[PDB]
Amino acid sequence: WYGYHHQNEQGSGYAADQKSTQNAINCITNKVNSVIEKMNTQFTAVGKEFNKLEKRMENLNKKVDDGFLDIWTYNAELLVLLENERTLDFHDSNVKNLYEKVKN
Amino acid sequence: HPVTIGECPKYVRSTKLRMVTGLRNIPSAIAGFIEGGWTGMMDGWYGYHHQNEQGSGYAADQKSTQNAINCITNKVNSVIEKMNTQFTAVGKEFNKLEKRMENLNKKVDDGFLDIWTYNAELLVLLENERTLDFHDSNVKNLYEKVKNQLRNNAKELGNGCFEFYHKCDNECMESVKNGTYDYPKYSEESKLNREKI
Amino acid sequence: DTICIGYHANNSTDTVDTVCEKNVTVTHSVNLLED
Amino acid sequence: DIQMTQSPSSLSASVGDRVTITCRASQGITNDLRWYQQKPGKAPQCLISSASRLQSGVSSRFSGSGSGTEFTLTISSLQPEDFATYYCLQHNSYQWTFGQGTKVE
Amino acid sequence: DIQMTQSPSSLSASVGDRVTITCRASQGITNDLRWYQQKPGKAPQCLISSASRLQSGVSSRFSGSGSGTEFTLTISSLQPEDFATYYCLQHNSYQWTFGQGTKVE
Amino acid sequence: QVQLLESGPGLVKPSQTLSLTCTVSGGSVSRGGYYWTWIRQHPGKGLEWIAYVTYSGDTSYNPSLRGRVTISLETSMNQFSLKVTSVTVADTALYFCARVPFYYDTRGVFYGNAEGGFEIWGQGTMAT
Amino acid sequence: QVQLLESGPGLVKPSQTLSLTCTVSGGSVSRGGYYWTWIRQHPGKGLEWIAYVTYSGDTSYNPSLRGRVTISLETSMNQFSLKVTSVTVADTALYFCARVPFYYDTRGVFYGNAEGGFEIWGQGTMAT
Ligand SMILES: *[C@@H]1O[C@H](CO)[C@@H](O)[C@H](O)[C@H]1NC(C)=O
Ligand SMILES: *[C@@H]1O[C@H](CO)[C@@H](O)[C@H](O)[C@H]1NC(C)=O
Ligand SMILES: *[C@@H]1O[C@H](CO)[C@@H](O)[C@H](O)[C@H]1NC(C)=O
Repeated sequence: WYGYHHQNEQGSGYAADQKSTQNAINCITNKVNSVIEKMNTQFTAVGKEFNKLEKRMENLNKKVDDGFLDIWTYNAELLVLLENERTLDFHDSNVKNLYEKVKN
Repeated sequence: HPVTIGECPKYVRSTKLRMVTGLRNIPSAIAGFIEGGWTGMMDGWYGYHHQNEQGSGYAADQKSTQNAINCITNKVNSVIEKMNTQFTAVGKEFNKLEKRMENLNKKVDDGFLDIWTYNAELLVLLENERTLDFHDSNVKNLYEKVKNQLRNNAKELGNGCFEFYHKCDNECMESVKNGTYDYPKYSEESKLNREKI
Repeated sequence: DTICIGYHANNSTDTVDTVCEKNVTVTHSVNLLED
Repeated sequence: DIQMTQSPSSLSASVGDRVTITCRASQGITNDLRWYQQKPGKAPQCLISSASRLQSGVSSRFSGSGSGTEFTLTISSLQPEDFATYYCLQHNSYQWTFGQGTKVE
Repeated sequence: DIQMTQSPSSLSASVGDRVTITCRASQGITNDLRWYQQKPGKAPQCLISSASRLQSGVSSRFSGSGSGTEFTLTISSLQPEDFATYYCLQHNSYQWTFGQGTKVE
Repeated sequence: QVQLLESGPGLVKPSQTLSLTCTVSGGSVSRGGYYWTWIRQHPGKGLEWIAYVTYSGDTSYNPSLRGRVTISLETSMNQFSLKVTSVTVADTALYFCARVPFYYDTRGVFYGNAEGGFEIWGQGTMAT
Repeated sequence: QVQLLESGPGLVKPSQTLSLTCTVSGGSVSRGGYYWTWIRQHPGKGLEWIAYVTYSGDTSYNPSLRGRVTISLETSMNQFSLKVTSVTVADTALYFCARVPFYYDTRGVFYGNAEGGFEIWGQGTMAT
């Protein structure tokens, strides 16, 4: 992901920085692992049935089932969007900190 | 346990939940923030180490440490304030012919507490990242302030440090540390020492 | 004649969880959880 | 030597009144003023630190404001336990100067 | 030429025992060591890469630690299928040198 | 529960040495982020600042008392002391030791305890 | 399911050319991030590294075998080859070809697939 291109008397070629790419892989794998691990959506196995004189508990059950699924959908989409933004800034800072290392 | 009455903390399914209220602990010819942190710095989070004719010592920057404390306290206060987990006081019982309502009550009790566990853990880890980046930006904005004050009077050694071309006393070192520094006074001596080097 | 910009470090072993990094040793931390 | 001028040096009010104690600075004190309060036969305690911020164990009746040379300490309602001499201490400089002291009565 | 010293070159243990294979480096190998397991009549496979991290398909009994010159490979409990020659390979330099091999028995 | 307790002579002759010490109990004096300060008060007069000391080593004094007094930090015995030379009539005062923190911290994000950020004072000793 | 298949001569005279090839099946050899490595093992002895190649173009060879061997990357036919010149008594060995990845990647954040980050090996061919 990050590296160098040198031009001198002997030759020219691209050389990758394996250490910064490995540390970037070390955060990106942990970001994907945290996004997978942190979601605790509970599984629905059967689906409940109700008769004609239990409309209030039927509407409450659909309210719970369509509220929890919307909350976890929002949580998954927001976590993926925020960590996408943090990844896209992390890579830019990883190139800039490499440029600053070569400058120093 | 989730069932609590009285003035009680909110329940999460967390084993560890710690907020960063400090910098990364990176210990260690005293060089600046590129090499690492200073063990002998104790009176603050951010500061300076001067070496000149009169003496050498560490001096913490109290203003930047105070502003860092001002944001970190508000981060922990907003973590406490934004959690609105509702307290369970009794726990409901159901008979043998109310299994659908029992499973609905267990689904609500095991859904809300999972959601608030996720919310508390996510807020702690996100503001741990924000704290650890905020401290790095606060050291870098201090380095940039000393660079913008010193200009061409100072030779950077890399490693978060400046070597003055001219000669400074404690009052000058103390002047860069304070926000007042006289750049055109030492300009000619910096020009003479820059031409020799 | 040198001045330097550094920061705080001590003997603290408080470990925190960052998203991309685990068990980060920090100088100061607060506990939010009663166990 | 940053000198503190604190006025009024003698003050008298009843229970429920509102007073304002002003401490003035020679040089520029940038939010580095501490407000003190010693009740007779008692060690002094800090009420306001950094010229606006209430200390812990101090009631919300006391308030502080101001920047630079001029600072104010306002007590919203005097109680009978608010019979004390009030001091202002600067710590902008490395030489700290206390005020002369305002004794409410 | 970074020359690799691996001890003990002949090892014998029973089922359930714990052994430790140590590979030593001439120069400084900064977390660039690969641990190999060559079972007779079989191509070698990697157990530990970057001197501490387990590979995929490799059980959690194997573990690696060390930095710089000294590295350790610890098997927590020897099974009968853990009969192989163990090698240490460095790839910090552009010339790679294997260890001479420790055959457990 | 950090408390600052003072031990004084109580009776010194003119042109002598006033040895005052302030013992910190319930906490460490070897903690950075505090001004270990000495405040005197003349009888029937106002508060006067004398000196401070930090664990780093910073030391300051009053301009009226630069050469006469000295302040020391006894790290091993958990106390700090003030020694006044050439004691006169104006040196007879009510002496207070204090722990003035560097930062306003009600949470202990720097201090580590909620009670670290607190300004505590000695009860006072009288020298004549 | 990327597999490495080796074809060797099996019988060469001394002072001749030992041409080996390692055919990559189930994947591409024209993917960056791998060392396409050649490892030999003398019979009744240990492993000895010979050379590697990378789709970038870098090649590294053993200091005992700098001028003798050469390693090439055949991009079009999906294979990489090793050619050994001046074959001697010490050149008979069990030759393995390997794909040593650059990075430890268990999820395919760089590699793109979970099986990209894997170190696969050829089963081995014998030259005499
Ligand atoms: C410090 O700053 C103040 C005001 O910002 C200025 O008057 C003073 O000269 C500066 N330097 C010293 C050594 O006090
Ligand atoms: C650091 O040292 C101090 C010195 O007394 C000690 O009290 C404290 O427990 C130490 N902290 C750790 C994490 O070891
Ligand atoms: C972090 O520390 C805990 C306990 O100390 C341990 O179980 C865990 O494996 C550590 N994780 C890493 C990535 O080191």
